[PDB]
Amino acid sequence: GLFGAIAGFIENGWEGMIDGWYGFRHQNSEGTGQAADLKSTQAAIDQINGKLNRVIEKTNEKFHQIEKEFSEVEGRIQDLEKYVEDTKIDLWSYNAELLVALENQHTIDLTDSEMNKLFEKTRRQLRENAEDMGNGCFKIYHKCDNACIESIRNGTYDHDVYRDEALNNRFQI
Amino acid sequence: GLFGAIAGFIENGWEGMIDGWYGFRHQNSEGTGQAADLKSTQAAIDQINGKLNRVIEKTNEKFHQIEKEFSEVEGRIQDLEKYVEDTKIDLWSYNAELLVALENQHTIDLTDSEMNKLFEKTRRQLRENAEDMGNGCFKIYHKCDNACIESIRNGTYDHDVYRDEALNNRFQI
Amino acid sequence: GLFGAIAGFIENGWEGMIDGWYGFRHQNSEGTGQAADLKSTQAAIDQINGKLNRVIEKTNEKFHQIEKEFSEVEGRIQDLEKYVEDTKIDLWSYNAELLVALENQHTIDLTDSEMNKLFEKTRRQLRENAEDMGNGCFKIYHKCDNACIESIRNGTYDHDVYRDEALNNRFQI
Amino acid sequence: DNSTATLCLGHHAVPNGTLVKTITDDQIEVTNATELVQSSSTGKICNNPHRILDGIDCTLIDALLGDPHCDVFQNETWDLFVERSKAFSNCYPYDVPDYASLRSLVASSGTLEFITEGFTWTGVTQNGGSNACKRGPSSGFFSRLNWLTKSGSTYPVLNVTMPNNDNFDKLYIWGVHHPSTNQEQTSLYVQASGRVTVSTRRSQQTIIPNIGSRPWVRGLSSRISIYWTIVKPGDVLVINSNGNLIAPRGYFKMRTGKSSIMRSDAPIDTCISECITPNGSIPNDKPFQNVNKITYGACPKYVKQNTLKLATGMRNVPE
Amino acid sequence: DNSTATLCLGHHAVPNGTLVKTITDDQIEVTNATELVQSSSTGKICNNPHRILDGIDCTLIDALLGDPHCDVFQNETWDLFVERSKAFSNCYPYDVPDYASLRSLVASSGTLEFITEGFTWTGVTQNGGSNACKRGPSSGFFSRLNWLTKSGSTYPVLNVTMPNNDNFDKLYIWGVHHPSTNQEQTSLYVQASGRVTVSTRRSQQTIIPNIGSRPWVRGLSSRISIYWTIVKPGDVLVINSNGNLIAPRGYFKMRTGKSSIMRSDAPIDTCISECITPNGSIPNDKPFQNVNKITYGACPKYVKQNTLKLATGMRNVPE
Amino acid sequence: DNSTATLCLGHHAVPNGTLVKTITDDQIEVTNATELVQSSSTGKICNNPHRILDGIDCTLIDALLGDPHCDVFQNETWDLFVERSKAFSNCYPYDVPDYASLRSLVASSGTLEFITEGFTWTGVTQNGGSNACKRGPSSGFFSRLNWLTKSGSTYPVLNVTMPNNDNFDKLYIWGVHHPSTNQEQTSLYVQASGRVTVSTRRSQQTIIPNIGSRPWVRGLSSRISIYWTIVKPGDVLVINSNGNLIAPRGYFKMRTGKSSIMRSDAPIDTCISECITPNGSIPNDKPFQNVNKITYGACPKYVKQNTLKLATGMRNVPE
Ligand SMILES: *[C@@H]1O[C@H](CO[C@@H]2O[C@@H](C)[C@@H](O)[C@@H](O)[C@@H]2O)[C@@H](O[C@@H]2O[C@H](CO)[C@@H](O[C@@H]3O[C@H](CO[C@H]4O[C@H](CO)[C@@H](O)[C@H](O)[C@@H]4O[C@@H]4O[C@H](CO)[C@@H](O[C@@H]5O[C@H](CO)[C@H](O)[C@H](O)[C@H]5O)[C@H](O)[C@H]4NC(C)=O)[C@@H](O)[C@H](O[C@H]4O[C@H](CO)[C@@H](O)[C@H](O)[C@@H]4O[C@@H]4O[C@H](CO)[C@@H](O)[C@H](O)[C@H]4NC(C)=O)[C@@H]3O)[C@H](O)[C@H]2NC(C)=O)[C@H](O)[C@H]1NC(C)=O
Ligand SMILES: *[C@@H]1O[C@H](CO[C@@H]2O[C@@H](C)[C@@H](O)[C@@H](O)[C@@H]2O)[C@@H](O[C@@H]2O[C@H](CO)[C@@H](O[C@@H]3O[C@H](CO[C@H]4O[C@H](CO)[C@@H](O)[C@H](O)[C@@H]4O[C@@H]4O[C@H](CO)[C@@H](O[C@@H]5O[C@H](CO)[C@H](O)[C@H](O)[C@H]5O)[C@H](O)[C@H]4NC(C)=O)[C@@H](O)[C@H](O[C@H]4O[C@H](CO)[C@@H](O)[C@H](O)[C@@H]4O[C@@H]4O[C@H](CO)[C@@H](O)[C@H](O)[C@H]4NC(C)=O)[C@@H]3O)[C@H](O)[C@H]2NC(C)=O)[C@H](O)[C@H]1NC(C)=O
Ligand SMILES: *[C@@H]1O[C@H](CO[C@@H]2O[C@@H](C)[C@@H](O)[C@@H](O)[C@@H]2O)[C@@H](O[C@@H]2O[C@H](CO)[C@@H](O[C@@H]3O[C@H](CO[C@H]4O[C@H](CO)[C@@H](O)[C@H](O)[C@@H]4O[C@@H]4O[C@H](CO)[C@@H](O[C@@H]5O[C@H](CO)[C@H](O)[C@H](O)[C@H]5O)[C@H](O)[C@H]4NC(C)=O)[C@@H](O)[C@H](O[C@H]4O[C@H](CO)[C@@H](O)[C@H](O)[C@@H]4O[C@@H]4O[C@H](CO)[C@@H](O)[C@H](O)[C@H]4NC(C)=O)[C@@H]3O)[C@H](O)[C@H]2NC(C)=O)[C@H](O)[C@H]1NC(C)=O
Ligand SMILES: *[C@@H]1O[C@H](CO)[C@@H](O[C@@H]2O[C@H](CO)[C@@H](O[C@@H]3O[C@H](CO[C@H]4O[C@H](CO)[C@@H](O)[C@H](O)[C@@H]4O)[C@@H](O)[C@H](O)[C@@H]3O)[C@H](O)[C@H]2NC(C)=O)[C@H](O)[C@H]1NC(C)=O
Ligand SMILES: *[C@@H]1O[C@H](CO)[C@@H](O[C@@H]2O[C@H](CO)[C@@H](O[C@@H]3O[C@H](CO[C@H]4O[C@H](CO)[C@@H](O)[C@H](O)[C@@H]4O)[C@@H](O)[C@H](O)[C@@H]3O)[C@H](O)[C@H]2NC(C)=O)[C@H](O)[C@H]1NC(C)=O
Ligand SMILES: *[C@@H]1O[C@H](CO)[C@@H](O[C@@H]2O[C@H](CO)[C@@H](O)[C@H](O)[C@H]2NC(C)=O)[C@H](O)[C@H]1NC(C)=O
Ligand SMILES: *[C@@H]1O[C@H](CO)[C@@H](O[C@@H]2O[C@H](CO)[C@@H](O)[C@H](O)[C@H]2NC(C)=O)[C@H](O)[C@H]1NC(C)=O
Ligand SMILES: *[C@@H]1O[C@H](CO)[C@@H](O[C@@H]2O[C@H](CO)[C@@H](O)[C@H](O)[C@H]2NC(C)=O)[C@H](O)[C@H]1NC(C)=O
Ligand SMILES: *[C@@H]1O[C@H](CO)[C@@H](O)[C@H](O)[C@H]1NC(C)=O
Ligand SMILES: *[C@@H]1O[C@H](CO)[C@@H](O)[C@H](O)[C@H]1NC(C)=O
Ligand SMILES: *[C@@H]1O[C@H](CO)[C@@H](O)[C@H](O)[C@H]1NC(C)=O
Ligand SMILES: *[C@@H]1O[C@H](CO)[C@@H](O)[C@H](O)[C@H]1NC(C)=O
Repeated sequence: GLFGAIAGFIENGWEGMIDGWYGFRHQNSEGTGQAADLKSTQAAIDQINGKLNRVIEKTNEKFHQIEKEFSEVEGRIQDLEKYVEDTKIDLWSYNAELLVALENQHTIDLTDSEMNKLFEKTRRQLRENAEDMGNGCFKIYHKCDNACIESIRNGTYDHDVYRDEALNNRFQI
Repeated sequence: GLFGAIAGFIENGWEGMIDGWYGFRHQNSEGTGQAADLKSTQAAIDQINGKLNRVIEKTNEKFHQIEKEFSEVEGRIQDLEKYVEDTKIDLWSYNAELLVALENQHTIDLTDSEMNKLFEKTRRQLRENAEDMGNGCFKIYHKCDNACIESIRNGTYDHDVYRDEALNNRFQI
Repeated sequence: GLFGAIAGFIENGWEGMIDGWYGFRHQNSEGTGQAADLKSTQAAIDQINGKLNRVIEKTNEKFHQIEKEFSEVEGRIQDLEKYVEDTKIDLWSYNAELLVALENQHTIDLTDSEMNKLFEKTRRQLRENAEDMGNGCFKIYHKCDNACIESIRNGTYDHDVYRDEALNNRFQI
Repeated sequence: DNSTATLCLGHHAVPNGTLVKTITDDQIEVTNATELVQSSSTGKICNNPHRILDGIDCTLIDALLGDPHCDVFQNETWDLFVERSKAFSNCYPYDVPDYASLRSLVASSGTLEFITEGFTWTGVTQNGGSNACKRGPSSGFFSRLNWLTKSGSTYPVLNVTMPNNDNFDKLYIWGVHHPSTNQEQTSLYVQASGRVTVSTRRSQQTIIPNIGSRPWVRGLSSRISIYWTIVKPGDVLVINSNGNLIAPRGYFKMRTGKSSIMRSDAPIDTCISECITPNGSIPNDKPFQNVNKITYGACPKYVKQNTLKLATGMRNVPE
Repeated sequence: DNSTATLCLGHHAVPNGTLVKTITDDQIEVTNATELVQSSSTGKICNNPHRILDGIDCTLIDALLGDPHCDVFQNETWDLFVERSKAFSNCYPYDVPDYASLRSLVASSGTLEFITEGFTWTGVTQNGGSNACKRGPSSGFFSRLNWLTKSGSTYPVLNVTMPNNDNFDKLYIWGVHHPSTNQEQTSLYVQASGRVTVSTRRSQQTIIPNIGSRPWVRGLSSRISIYWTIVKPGDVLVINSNGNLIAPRGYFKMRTGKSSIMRSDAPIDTCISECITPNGSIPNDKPFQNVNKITYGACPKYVKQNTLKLATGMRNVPE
Repeated sequence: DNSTATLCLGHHAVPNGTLVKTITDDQIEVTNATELVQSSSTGKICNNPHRILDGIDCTLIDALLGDPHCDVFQNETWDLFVERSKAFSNCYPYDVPDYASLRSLVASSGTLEFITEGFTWTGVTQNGGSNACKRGPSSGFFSRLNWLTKSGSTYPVLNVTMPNNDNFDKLYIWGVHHPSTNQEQTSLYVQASGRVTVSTRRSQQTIIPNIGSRPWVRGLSSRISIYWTIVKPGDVLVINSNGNLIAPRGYFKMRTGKSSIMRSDAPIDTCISECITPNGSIPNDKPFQNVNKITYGACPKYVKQNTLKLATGMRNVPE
């Protein structure tokens, strides 16, 4: 994936996470959490839904066409009927093959992106109070209980409250 | 957009900004500014133009073709003429439909990227003298008049000059 | 490229770098180094290989087709034979044009991405011991000989060892 | 009070997972996919929403002409006419120059309404029957055709007209007799060399009959060749003949519609399925199909591939 | 003395904006777009850059043969022949087996240059006219055709040759007469059963005439069938006939052009439009068009959709 | 003791580089690419892996019928039949109504196996020859054809059957003679007006001969028209004639195969190339090809472009 999150700096997925597509495993003083993020999961779902609907969109409708099977041998006109039918099937076959190839490549990059968006959104939300470990986890340099973790999750984290404490914890010799 | 800038961490656009595609709204001690960035705008316009030309590039040119309308009922040969015409129109209709879909999706991610490029370019230019608020704005932790803001805009911002002042302003208890 | 690395914040490539696609030019106290990164180069080679193979993948095979050249003038049936052949060739010609257009756009973005992946991976590795200059170079704010540079290169860099010295070097008035 | 905290971000993986084709990857595993190629069928044709006519043991041509065992199909109408493989002809032996075209053009018309017109056949005997085409107790002929023999011993030069004074097109189906022996030729038609001309104002066609033995088809060496002439509104149909003419009783109406014909042995069922294939009705929820290139209705595009997975989830990276 | 500063980055939005189709989105608003489908026409055909020939009230076929009112078209040349629906025929009643092919192959030739060759018709009367085909004061015939009747009361077996000793192809247009009555048949041709053979060294074709009534077309029940034979450089044309022969006066030249024909009633104007359609000329600035599948010149591809917006700006996110 | 360090990240550039088309760029330089359009040929046709048959100076039709110089091709078999332009005919002058179709269906058969069937011709002379068709010392005829003249001075009405009691399809190739003069017509066939009917139980065709001059081809004005009839397993072949019949000696076998025919003058070589083109064999390592639209075997798609570079490296940005 073009963003190197899924199968990138995040080494693996979480077979435990049933509640959604993207989320948070945490570790603090008061224990352990694990919740799925709705806003990023939804985004990834609507877009894939949206693109599934585009592909499933009712393609056209024919009725009386040419005959496509023959019991007898006729030569020229029949030759032309078969060649028309064959090149038609070939071009559709290439369209179908190329469609999924493109779509799938994109679906992959779409989801990789959505994972990166959730990361950079959280990174900015934390400001100076945390550091990127490299593996998709931060180290929050302050006291951050389940109620604190929650505030990050629901988007309502105030970095000023913790700044003095975290900033100070981050620079010690 | 794959980069989450436009319609992402930048909540909305600026109907005011007539002078260009990407730019800077600011707020300092000496008042208010607002200018558009040329390099990023140009980049986005050239590529969109570059791709417009590709699409408008004169396709093929026929002359004597088959007949496509018939006053009489003729059966088999006419069935073949019509079917050939219909499958051709369908395969072109798909190509046209899939073209804009691919092109449009790209055009969006392209502009999203160009936005993101400008952001990261500015982020690197500021080094330690600023912080990302999350909404596509920085807090420049030093004194930065219209002449200072300008230097960022035109790419000639010297972070050393301000580092000691900003660095010191950033870590106070 | 969508990521703004190659032909972006890295102003030029390195005609010297024969050993690989991506890599490191360094400058420390003990001298000068230059190596190519295997993992990112491989990722970028396997993908381009992976897609070359998809494209070269045996397309179909015909045998007895229609005739495509005529010494006599015949009218209707021949008109239909030629038009079938001509429109077939055109749809293939468009597929071939649009294929490389998409493929090439992607190959470019893919390699731009792989460059960006290597960059952010290094950024994360260094943690607090370095700063982004803007041109794809870090200033490592501590002492970092050839053995130290190597540790970054092979992924086994310990930021704790150097943090105190670097962190301290980074903030002096 | 002195400690930190860890916050990890991540995505989900699955135990199973699905291989999928990408642009750079032949096969690669994702969280989930859906099949884009429809590759199975119910095995039978739904009676909806199309108007289906099961030809049972009649071909559209036999039904058209009026083969006695096809008498049920008089004036019938269809969206799809289904021809079964067990179909047999049991009338006078026949053949159609461009059989294919007649079968096609009538298929598309999607109607067998026959309007009987008062043609006058001066000085020739009508309603010629035959043991090779039984009608109940006695013998007969095609219902939409009039077999003309001679009067006393005189078969005059037939000169008849029928102008199209309506606003629709007319379809006339008429024939030419080819006797086995010169002995037979004269007994029915007098002149040992017959001739049939049928014409409009725009075009014509003259058929000269050809005496000689064909192989035994229903105890007969003789044949009837079937021909068709369409008459536009305001045009006229002229029929000439000094012998061997199989007269039309009138015309068939023509419709420009969405109707057609299909060879299939699939049963017919009570259900609704927009897309029909000779293998049975198929669902059209997918863009592509691998069942049969021959289709009727709003169908998926026929494609060579039997499977084609569209990723509906992220890349799957397991523990 | 101490304070900070704020620098925001952003993009522009618009008050209006355009809905657009994407890969994940049926409709989604962007800053601006352009139409990729050309869906309107001027209504008239520009006289440039193509050489247009207005048939007015003449079909190409009538102009070819030399219907008196189509005499203006002698030796004419075109890139596009425009056929109007107000076109009539006002010569001897006729039909063409494969009219379509003739009309086509002549269209592609893009020329009506006729070369008069000294054919010799021994023992037969030439230049037969008719009131159904008036020429100025008296009555006439097709200009590119010779009507052969008999001499005194004898119509010999016509046996003539005309070798193609040139380096280009020759196009020969000839006919066969079908009389109404056996009375008419012998009065012109003696032998009650005529015959026409026309042949090269590579192929041949023999047409036997067919007597009988057709419907009144310009007061006549008789018809003329029209046929064509192309003669390669080096080959020879042979013409046999014991009667009913409508002789050629020479040949038409052939060109392998980019020329063609089009049915349309659009007026013709003074302007330059490369792409032509029966609805009139259309500009070719767009890749796709929805006006008409029938086109001439360097044209956009015909497509089923009436509109297809291509995004020329970012996603639009308003305040 | 104060020290820092610098770590730069970069990518490679090349001195040369390659221009490439993109979605947003007409031309743009990358680090490397490969050709996707195969545009040159070896000039010769590899004898593998297909079974190639070089017609030399024989056409498939001449070889079929049995033109004496084409006697080498008896019972022959091909995947590809290569027709050379130096090919001539040196038997009785002939033409084939729908030559193109015959040439094709036999091409696809891929075999010239001929089964001699003991036909019985009562009261007529067989094995008619001609000087326009020399067989070694004396004269002769096509090998797969029997030329029937009269006995003493009588030519009875020929009535023969040949029922297909096998499980494969039969291909019968038979003819009809067109004499120059009525003087010739009677000298061979008695009845001045011959007639040939060939029929199965499904369909039929009668050919009436046409007397008259054609141009001198091998010193002759007469012609033979060639026709074909396929007979399904179970069906019967009937042949009637009161003159002018060119009898079949038996039938050809039929195979539904991958076999075909191609016009080309390329020499044939010892090598293996799956894909064949009239220009010679071409490799198929590329998905597209610009050599020729006419191909045989597993070939790349013919495409209008001579070149189509696919980037195999990053964007090139040099010092
Ligand atoms: C299939 O469809 C066709 C066509 O129908 C059309 O399409 C369908 C889908 C519907 O939409 C329908 O509405 C459309 O019309 C149907 O074909 C009809 O078939 C019936 C019988 O099955 C025919 O009726 C018999 O006609 C005999 C004589 O026919 C005409 O010719 C004589 C000259 O010989 C004239 O003098 C007559 O007047 C008849 O003239 C016809 O009259 C029609 C009605 O006015 C006209 O049709 C109308 O045309 C207009 C256009 O303006 C519209 O289109 C109308 O909708 C349309 O109906 C027609 O043009 C005209 N034809 C001609 C050539 O002039 C009758 O003799 C015979 O009567 C006997 O039987 C009766 C019992 O049923 C009985 O009441 C009578 O007394 C008489 O009895 C006989 O008496 C003698 C005494 O000596 C005895 O010896 C006999 O034994 C005895 N016989 C019997 C049987 O007892 C019939 O009425 C009808 O003509 C025919 N119409 C057409 C147009 O073809 C067909 O029904 C459908 N098939 C099926 C299976 O459903
Ligand atoms: C349309 O084009 C066609 C074809 O032309 C070609 O295409 C065009 C587009 C141009 O590119 C052009 O350059 C091409 O050539 C044109 O068709 C021509 O039409 C004119 C008249 O309109 C014809 O001229 C008349 O010929 C009569 C005799 O016909 C021939 O046959 C007799 C035997 O019976 C011979 O004795 C004659 O010599 C004629 O022979 C022909 O001569 C041609 C000229 O050399 C030859 O053509 C040339 O051929 C070579 C081949 O190598 C090249 O191809 C050249 O390019 C080509 O020009 C031709 O091969 C040859 N044919 C044969 C079979 O041998 C004449 O009798 C008659 O003359 C009368 O009228 C004159 C006044 O106009 C007058 O001056 C004469 O004195 C004479 O007067 C008559 O005299 C009698 C005496 O008894 C009096 O009683 C009468 O009252 C009196 N009559 C009149 C009316 O006053 C004509 O000259 C010409 O033959 C014909 N050519 C071809 C090739 O078909 C046509 O012009 C174009 N149409 C339009 C609307 O523009
Ligand atoms: C091309 O292939 C064709 C077809 O072959 C098939 O396809 C190929 C690919 C192979 O797979 C092959 O196996 C397949 O079979 C070949 O065609 C064959 O050609 C040979 C000779 O080249 C023919 O043999 C001559 O037959 C003469 C008599 O003809 C028949 O009719 C009379 C009545 O008029 C009967 O009485 C005869 O018995 C003959 O009847 C035929 O007999 C065949 C053998 O059984 C039957 O064929 C078989 O059919 C079965 C089906 O059940 C299978 O399909 C088999 O595979 C198939 O072989 C055939 O059905 C049957 N037909 C009928 C109608 O009954 C003979 O007289 C003549 O013999 C003379 O020459 C001999 C020298 O070689 C000599 O030994 C004899 O004694 C005799 O000598 C003559 O004597 C007189 C006496 O007075 C002298 O005056 C003469 O001078 C003297 N002559 C000579 C020359 O010295 C031949 O044997 C054969 O009929 C024919 N078969 C078929 C099926 O068409 C062909 O060979 C291949 N071409 C090439 C170039 O390779
Ligand atoms: C829907 O219906 C379509 C039309 O029927 C299906 O396509 C058809 O599939 C059949 C396969 O059964 C093809 O029929 C032929 O099969 C014979 C093989 O049978 C004989 O040969 C073997 C040799 O191993 C022998 O052992 C046996 O005893 C048999 O005698 C082949 O010889 C033929 O070449 C041919 O393949 C049809 O050709 C095929 N039609 C088309 C147009 O492809 C379709 O697959 C059905 N799909 C579904 C989902 O139901
Ligand atoms: C450019 O020219 C093309 C060729 O003319 C155009 O395509 C054609 O468009 C016409 C539209 O009229 C179609 O013609 C027919 O329309 C009648 C409708 O009239 C009758 O029905 C109504 C019912 O409301 C009734 O009230 C009236 O009294 C009439 O009886 C239909 O009955 C016909 O089925 C038919 O649709 C042509 O079909 C169509 N051509 C083709 C090949 O489909 C094209 O649209 C023009 N484009 C532009 C931009 O000018
Ligand atoms: C011409 O030949 C055919 C076939 O040899 C003869 O028709 C056969 O006649 C017998 C009894 O009359 C039937 O049992 C056969 O079934 C017929 N065979 C076929 C193929 O039709 C016929 O007698 C001959 N005709 C003439 C006029 O001589
Ligand atoms: C055969 O029938 C046709 C058609 O009825 C006759 O032609 C009509 O003749 C009269 C004048 O005698 C014209 O007014 C009509 O318009 C003609 N009808 C048509 C349809 O053209 C013709 O007279 C008959 N011919 C013979 C030889 O008997
Ligand atoms: C009909 O005309 C043709 C052509 O003029 C005559 O055939 C020519 O005959 C001579 C020898 O007699 C040959 O040298 C020529 O080559 C022939 N010409 C062609 C084109 O073949 C033929 O003799 C005439 N036929 C009749 C029956 O009168
Ligand atoms: C977000 O989480 C915090 C901490 O758990 C809590 O105060 C509140 O429920 C949430 N905020 C809002 C606005 O719902
Ligand atoms: C950039 O802006 C600064 C501040 O106004 C000014 O000194 C200078 O004109 C600009 N730099 C360049 C290189 O023009
Ligand atoms: C990484 O580089 C360091 C310094 O050169 C070296 O000690 C070590 O062997 C390398 N690590 C691994 C895992 O190979
Ligand atoms: C192009 O192919 C490879 C892959 O990019 C590259 O190393 C080389 O320079 C080019 N040419 C070759 C292998 O001939």
